[PDB]
Amino acid sequence: NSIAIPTNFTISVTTEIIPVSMQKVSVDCTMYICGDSEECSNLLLQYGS
Amino acid sequence: NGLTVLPPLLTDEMIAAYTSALLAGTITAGWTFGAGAALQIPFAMQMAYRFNGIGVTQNVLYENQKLIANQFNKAIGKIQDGLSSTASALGKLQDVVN
Amino acid sequence: NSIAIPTNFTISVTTEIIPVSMQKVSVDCTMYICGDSEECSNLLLQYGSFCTQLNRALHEIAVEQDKNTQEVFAQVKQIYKTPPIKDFGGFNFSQILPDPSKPSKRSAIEDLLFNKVTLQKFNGLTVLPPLLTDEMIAAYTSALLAGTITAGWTFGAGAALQIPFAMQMAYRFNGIGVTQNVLYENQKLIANQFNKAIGKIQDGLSSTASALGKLQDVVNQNAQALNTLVKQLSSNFGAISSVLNDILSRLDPPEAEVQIDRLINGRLQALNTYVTQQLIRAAEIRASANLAAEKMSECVLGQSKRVDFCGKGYHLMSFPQSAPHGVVFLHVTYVPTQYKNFTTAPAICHNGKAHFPREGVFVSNGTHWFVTQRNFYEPQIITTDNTFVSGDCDVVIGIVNNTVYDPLQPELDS
Amino acid sequence: QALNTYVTQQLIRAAEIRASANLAAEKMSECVLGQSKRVDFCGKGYHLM
Amino acid sequence: YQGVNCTEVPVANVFQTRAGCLIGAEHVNNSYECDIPIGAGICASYQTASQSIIAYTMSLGEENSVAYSN
Ligand SMILES: *[C@@H]1O[C@H](CO)[C@@H](O[C@@H]2O[C@H](CO)[C@@H](O[C@@H]3O[C@H](CO[C@H]4O[C@H](CO)[C@@H](O)[C@H](O)[C@@H]4O)[C@@H](O)[C@H](O[C@H]4O[C@H](CO)[C@@H](O)[C@H](O)[C@@H]4O)[C@@H]3O)[C@H](O)[C@H]2NC(C)=O)[C@H](O)[C@H]1NC(C)=O
Ligand SMILES: *[C@@H]1O[C@H](CO)[C@@H](O[C@@H]2O[C@H](CO)[C@@H](O[C@@H]3O[C@H](CO[C@H]4O[C@H](CO)[C@@H](O)[C@H](O)[C@@H]4O)[C@@H](O)[C@H](O[C@H]4O[C@H](CO)[C@@H](O)[C@H](O)[C@@H]4O)[C@@H]3O)[C@H](O)[C@H]2NC(C)=O)[C@H](O)[C@H]1NC(C)=O
Ligand SMILES: *[C@@H]1O[C@H](CO)[C@@H](O[C@@H]2O[C@H](CO)[C@@H](O[C@@H]3O[C@H](CO[C@H]4O[C@H](CO)[C@@H](O)[C@H](O)[C@@H]4O)[C@@H](O)[C@H](O[C@H]4O[C@H](CO)[C@@H](O)[C@H](O)[C@@H]4O)[C@@H]3O)[C@H](O)[C@H]2NC(C)=O)[C@H](O)[C@H]1NC(C)=O
Ligand SMILES: *[C@@H]1O[C@H](CO)[C@@H](O[C@@H]2O[C@H](CO)[C@@H](O[C@@H]3O[C@H](CO[C@H]4O[C@H](CO)[C@@H](O)[C@H](O)[C@@H]4O)[C@@H](O)[C@H](O[C@H]4O[C@H](CO)[C@@H](O)[C@H](O)[C@@H]4O)[C@@H]3O)[C@H](O)[C@H]2NC(C)=O)[C@H](O)[C@H]1NC(C)=O
Ligand SMILES: *[C@@H]1O[C@H](CO)[C@@H](O[C@@H]2O[C@H](CO)[C@@H](O[C@@H]3O[C@H](CO[C@H]4O[C@H](CO)[C@@H](O)[C@H](O)[C@@H]4O)[C@@H](O)[C@H](O[C@H]4O[C@H](CO)[C@@H](O)[C@H](O)[C@@H]4O)[C@@H]3O)[C@H](O)[C@H]2NC(C)=O)[C@H](O)[C@H]1NC(C)=O
Ligand SMILES: *[C@@H]1O[C@H](CO)[C@@H](O[C@@H]2O[C@H](CO)[C@@H](O)[C@H](O)[C@H]2NC(C)=O)[C@H](O)[C@H]1NC(C)=O
Ligand SMILES: *[C@@H]1O[C@H](CO)[C@@H](O[C@@H]2O[C@H](CO)[C@@H](O)[C@H](O)[C@H]2NC(C)=O)[C@H](O)[C@H]1NC(C)=O
Ligand SMILES: *[C@@H]1O[C@H](CO)[C@@H](O[C@@H]2O[C@H](CO)[C@@H](O)[C@H](O)[C@H]2NC(C)=O)[C@H](O)[C@H]1NC(C)=O
Ligand SMILES: *[C@@H]1O[C@H](CO)[C@@H](O[C@@H]2O[C@H](CO)[C@@H](O)[C@H](O)[C@H]2NC(C)=O)[C@H](O)[C@H]1NC(C)=O
Ligand SMILES: *[C@@H]1O[C@H](CO)[C@@H](O[C@@H]2O[C@H](CO)[C@@H](O)[C@H](O)[C@H]2NC(C)=O)[C@H](O)[C@H]1NC(C)=O
Ligand SMILES: *[C@@H]1O[C@H](CO)[C@@H](O)[C@H](O)[C@H]1NC(C)=O
Repeated sequence: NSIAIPTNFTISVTTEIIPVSMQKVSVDCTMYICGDSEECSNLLLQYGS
Repeated sequence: NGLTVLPPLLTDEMIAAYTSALLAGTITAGWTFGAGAALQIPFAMQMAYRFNGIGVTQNVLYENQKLIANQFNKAIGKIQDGLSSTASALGKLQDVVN
Repeated sequence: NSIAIPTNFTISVTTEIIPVSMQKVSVDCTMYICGDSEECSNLLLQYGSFCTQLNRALHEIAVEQDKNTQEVFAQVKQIYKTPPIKDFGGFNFSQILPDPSKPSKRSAIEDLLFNKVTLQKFNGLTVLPPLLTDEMIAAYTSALLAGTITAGWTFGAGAALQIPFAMQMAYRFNGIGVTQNVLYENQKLIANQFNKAIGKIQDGLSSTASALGKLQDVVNQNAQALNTLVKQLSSNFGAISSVLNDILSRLDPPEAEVQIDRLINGRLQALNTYVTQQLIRAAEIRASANLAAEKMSECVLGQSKRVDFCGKGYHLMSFPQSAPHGVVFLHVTYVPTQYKNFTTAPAICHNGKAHFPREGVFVSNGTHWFVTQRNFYEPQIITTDNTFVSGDCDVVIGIVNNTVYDPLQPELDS
Repeated sequence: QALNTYVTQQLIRAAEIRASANLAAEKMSECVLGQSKRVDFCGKGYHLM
Repeated sequence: YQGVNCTEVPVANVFQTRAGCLIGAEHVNNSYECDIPIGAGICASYQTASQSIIAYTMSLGEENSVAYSN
């Protein structure tokens, strides 16, 4: 037959951090593999798309 | 090597402007906000109305307003100091970059 | 000391489209790589058990699709039939209930939706049909909608009896913060606005074509993936030709083995890439289906207090409609329109005590002071039945001085 | 092979970031523009602002 | 046999369903709850009368009716 009841209060402020986006990257496929070379470029066309 | 990084569509100033507009509208318009025809609603009335949503009557706020404001200001200052000292708060944002 | 209170309202209806499932595809591993050739087939056995892994992954995706559909649509196992009397207090439900005069038991809006989404075997690629046909999906949706409309808040509890619709509307008005008398005194206007909004949505669907881009994107991506997989079958990969029959009919086995090995490696890489990207896309679709199931159970079968979870405004009702590989929701909301200015105060001081409102705000139109509710203007006299007392008149900032009336003195006098 | 590995892992990481962004949007709409009754969705205690 | 025509099925109690050719099951027209899914709304189960497997169209549930009033 007991109960506890508060007689005061306090105001509390906390924080929270959430990621939203990341960095945008574009890559040249042929320049990475066969950078400035015609023999490599012609060999690359055999692999399709 | 053929690798390029290209910029985002919205600059940081635009993001800050969106956030500022959102915060100012929330503070000034209260529960009206996006409904239009906005008029300045007193802040203490908003605080009382949100006190009512917890299970506490409005007279508690209207009789302890000054103490409540003091505690709020102290908490904000404490958060500012904690950010100014500690460096490992933003590990969540640092991990993605790494 | 100012406050704005609406003096009117409007009923708003919006839509929302969510993907649920995607196409089921089965692939024969050996037929794709070494279609009708024995030397290639015998060379393939040296690579172990790649084909079994690929087949298993595709089969798991195919099963997950049917699981998604079953989770979204087959929530309630009771079938409710269309009411024979179309009397709902003036609300028109003809454009969203099944059409009894058509072979396909679809509503008009479902028929409009199913006409806006458009639209290699001997390479070992096969597409197999879903478990639930479109008629079954439509039947589930129709039963759900009819049961929600007729049974009100009883629904799944059994022993269902026709609850009048206006009673449901009043009960859901009460959950926003507006009293029932507003609905019971503006019923005809509310019904007119509802019917006009439904007609507007029908016209908007009949004119615009880019409404279902969300559902079109999935089809486009899957078709593009399959097209790329098929086109990768004409590449050379450094061999003399891209045909197994040619090289078998021209060369001897000792070097045919080397060049067939090159071709085999290329085809294996193509299949691996296709399967991996399909796996990732399936994960994304599953997340979307989970969202759709939560939306159905929280918006169609009850009221939601979460802000902006069921459209813009205060949520009243929502109705589901079926779409190809997806679902469409129709959210009904409450929007205050016409605002007016008043002066307000936090408390009233009458005879040395402070009075606060039990509900609502103290409002003044220049001379008199009343008390209303926040979402609709309905002034009334400040009495001792609208307020409660706490403390004296020296702690509240901004207290007024007048004046609280007692509804008992005229009775005691007489 | 190197390019393939890079692209695949980027795809998976993008999916995770998208889930986080969806959580952030829900948090904004449910905690900044209204009061939330969900326990511990907006910090510890009873939510005010 | 998935996606096949029984007339003629050279790769093969014979029934043509929307999912292919089914061999070894008896067709009925009483609907029940799905036990083993075949596809395109067809379901199969074995029960008493021994070793007999049947194929039927799926059922969506028990019908419910309410009294209409105002
Ligand atoms: C419910 O909880 C609240 C919240 O804590 C409490 O009530 C307040 O309790 C705080 C202590 O936690 C009290 O603050 C202290 O008050 C002392 C007495 O106040 C007099 O002196 C100050 C001096 O500036 C005057 O401004 C004030 O008007 C009073 O005349 C002060 O001695 C304390 O000041 C000292 O410490 C502070 C740092 O804490 C320094 O900045 C000062 O310079 C000084 O050194 C301090 O101000 C506060 O007074 C209480 N207010 C009330 C209204 O009660 C209780 O725990 C509880 N209240 C209940 C149950 O009623
Ligand atoms: C609550 O709101 C009030 C206004 O309503 C703010 O009060 C002012 O806040 C500003 C910003 O902090 C204070 O400006 C500061 O002035 C300092 C110098 O003057 C103070 O210090 C001398 C003692 O050296 C006192 O004699 C004098 O009276 C002032 O108290 C500057 O040094 C500060 O700059 C430093 O801090 C900033 C932080 O942003 C750094 O960026 C700087 O590089 C530098 O290190 C600052 O400019 C102003 O004094 C306050 N007014 C009063 C009357 O005190 C409260 O700040 C605000 N509180 C919260 C928690 O929001
Ligand atoms: C709260 O908001 C509501 C909602 O708008 C408003 O109250 C109603 O507002 C509508 C318009 O928004 C009013 O409708 C108009 O009423 C005019 C006068 O009504 C008489 O004439 C019509 C003619 O059919 C009779 O049916 C009616 O019984 C009245 O005798 C009409 O001139 C208007 O009709 C014309 O325009 C419509 C298209 O809008 C055409 O179809 C017609 O043929 C005709 O050319 C129109 O009907 C309505 O009267 C308002 N009152 C109601 C519904 O009771 C207010 O803004 C506001 N109400 C408040 C504050 O009380
Ligand atoms: C609210 O509920 C009521 C019933 O309670 C519905 O009223 C009936 O709705 C049907 C369906 O739209 C109407 O049937 C239509 O009849 C047209 C021909 O008659 C109308 O037009 C002539 C003038 O040309 C008038 O003289 C005559 O009185 C009628 O008003 C047909 O042409 C229609 O078919 C066309 O539209 C359909 C749309 O589904 C197309 O599929 C067809 O191919 C064709 O293009 C249509 O059959 C009926 O007339 C309405 N009754 C009355 C009394 O008007 C409301 O429609 C309903 N409203 C909402 C918003 O739910
Ligand atoms: C809301 O309503 C409350 C109560 O109805 C008002 O509070 C009263 O305001 C009046 C003024 O309008 C006050 O009357 C004045 O009181 C002065 C102070 O004396 C009183 O207070 C002291 C405190 O120590 C007591 O000891 C003393 O016994 C009194 O009770 C008097 O000096 C004034 O008299 C002078 O001015 C009048 C003007 O007519 C002259 O006729 C006199 O001859 C004399 O020169 C005056 O009587 C009254 O005290 C307030 N009551 C309380 C309880 O504070 C608020 O003003 C009202 N607010 C608004 C916005 O309307
Ligand atoms: C809300 O509208 C009222 C009009 O009902 C505005 O009252 C005007 O107030 C200005 C001074 O602020 C006066 O010059 C006008 O004469 C008033 N108009 C009337 C019709 O009385 C009130 O200003 C508006 N609220 C706010 C915050 O400006
Ligand atoms: C707006 O204020 C006016 C006073 O300027 C109120 O007019 C009186 O209101 C009382 C009770 O409401 C009536 O008994 C009087 O007959 C009214 N006087 C006149 C000249 O009309 C009016 O009621 C207030 N209205 C609202 C909605 O607050
Ligand atoms: C596969 O079998 C179906 C039977 O369900 C065939 O459809 C009918 O076939 C008969 C003769 O086999 C034709 O006379 C009908 O015109 C066909 N109907 C339709 C709507 O096409 C179907 O032709 C068979 N497919 C193949 C490739 O034999
Ligand atoms: C249930 O299936 C039986 C098949 O055993 C149906 O009986 C045949 O029905 C077709 C038309 O659907 C007739 O052309 C045959 O002559 C019937 N055969 C016999 C032996 O009667 C029966 O009609 C089906 N039930 C229903 C309601 O369609
Ligand atoms: C709900 O139950 C009541 C009785 O508890 C039903 O009242 C019956 O009404 C029919 C006529 O519609 C009478 O023939 C019966 O005699 C009534 N029953 C009794 C016990 O008097 C009532 O119809 C039921 N609700 C609905 C919608 O049918
Ligand atoms: C139901 O009662 C309403 C009045 O409340 C009446 O207008 C309507 O015609 C009645 N309908 C039936 C089917 O009894």
